[PDB]
Amino acid sequence: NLGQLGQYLGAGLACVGMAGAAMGVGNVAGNYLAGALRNPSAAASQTATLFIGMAFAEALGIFSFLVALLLLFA
Amino acid sequence: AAVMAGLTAAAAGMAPRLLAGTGHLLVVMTSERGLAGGFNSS
Repeated sequence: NLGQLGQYLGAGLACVGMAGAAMGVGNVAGNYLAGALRNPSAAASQTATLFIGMAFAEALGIFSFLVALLLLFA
Repeated sequence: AAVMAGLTAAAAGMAPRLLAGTGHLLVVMTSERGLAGGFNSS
């Protein structure tokens, strides 16, 4: 009943937090595509940076999932 | 030449433009009339 209302609304608020994450990561991704156009020859650097840059953009989204799972399952 | 040397200083890379680097045509300028010694021979 009452307590679970708090928990449930917390899960929703956590899902709302992900609206930002997808936006930020999207920014990163789009720069890669634009860069390929200018210098296909520098794909070596681009590919390496893809991993590093993408990882950072992901991490905070993962931490939010953990928090959502905590609110949902104790 | 001044403006051209400025643009080439900041000309992105690779990929630039074909006219600044391709990745033989011989043009020869001579007179129409002679009587100019070895001008055309040289």
